[PDB]
Amino acid sequence: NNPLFSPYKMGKFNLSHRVVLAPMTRCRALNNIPQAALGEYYEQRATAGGFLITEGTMISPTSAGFPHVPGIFTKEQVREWKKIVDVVHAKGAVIFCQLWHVGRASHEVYQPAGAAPISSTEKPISNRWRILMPDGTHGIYPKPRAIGTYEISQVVEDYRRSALNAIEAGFDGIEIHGAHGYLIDQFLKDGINDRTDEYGGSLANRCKFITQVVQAVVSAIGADRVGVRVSPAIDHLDAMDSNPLSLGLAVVERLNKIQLHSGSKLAYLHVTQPGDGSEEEEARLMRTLRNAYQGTFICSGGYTRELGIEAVAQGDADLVSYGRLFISNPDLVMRIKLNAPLNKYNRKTFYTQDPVVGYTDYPFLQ
Ligand SMILES: Cc1cc2nc3c(=O)[nH]c(=O)nc-3n(C[C@H](O)[C@H](O)[C@H](O)COP(=O)(O)O)c2cc1C
Repeated sequence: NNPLFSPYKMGKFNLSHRVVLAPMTRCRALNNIPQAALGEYYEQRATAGGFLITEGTMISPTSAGFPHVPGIFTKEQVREWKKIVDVVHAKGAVIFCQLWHVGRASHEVYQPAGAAPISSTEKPISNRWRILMPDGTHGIYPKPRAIGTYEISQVVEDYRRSALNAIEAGFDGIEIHGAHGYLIDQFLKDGINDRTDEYGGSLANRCKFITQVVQAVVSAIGADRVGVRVSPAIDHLDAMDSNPLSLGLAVVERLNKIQLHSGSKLAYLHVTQPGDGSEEEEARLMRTLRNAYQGTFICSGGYTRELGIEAVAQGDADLVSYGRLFISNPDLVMRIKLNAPLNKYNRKTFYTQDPVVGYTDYPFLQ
């Protein structure tokens, strides 16, 4: 009866249901190397024909702003990801790697040689926000270095090489992290991008970086293995746009044009929202971006079982991603299918390093 359990064709991938694991940073990938613990964690959540998105994954030595997040820029990282991808595929699941650059949302402790983080801008995140340090304290975001356009093209190549590494590890595809005030969003949002060259100012200029990143990974691995995540109206790390709907529609137009020029559709567009009870206004934004995009749409942010069912039933979205409920409900798909009670999550262990505690020790349904 439940449309969340109707099958869906995501490009080449035949999904058996519409419940998606949203990407979440958990900081168990010690020294940026995927660990056996990650394999247990993703395997617990994998289902036959279900779609998983990994935690954000570094594309370069300078792309991190969290401790013990995995990378996919070295061959050592590729070898260890392969072991995780294999156990997920042994469950019949489809898995994409999220490619993540934090831009100015970093700190000397996270950068090679303690160098400054990079951004569209030379302005620091304001002291309204604090960065989680490796010792569990909260530190001050430093002044970033505004990069020139050659360096922009080098970052684009980091995305491209990371996408090829993800394919080498056996991932089904990659997702571009263009959300939450990180590097791509620092170019998109006119509340951050103060550039006066061809990457700042107009909507077209502000959309150049995400267009070039998506085009590069499309050319390398094929559009149907590329998803794109954005958040036009999440206020995180001083990310704000004067006209969020207009910015979101401008991004969607770029994606439609990339598809037209390459003769193929992307895997999906993934839009995430605050989702913390603004409900009607947020729902209208989500539906407006979905209606403008020629392809598969994943909605994200505060969805419940009931709101996910409604989203698919009403044609508002094709797939529904869940984040926090998947932390504490490894069998979330099954609980949603059965309408079984959901278990709470322990916020304290979202970002700790233990390979079991708060990570793989949340039980299945009895
Ligand atoms: C601990 C935690 C880590 C997260 N890490 C990421 C991440 O690496 N990349 C990303 O795009 N979103 C990340 N998110 C955001 C989630 O993917 C999701 O969009 C958000 O939690 C809202 O969905 P929900 O209400 O279902 O939890 C994270 C969220 C949490 C709580």
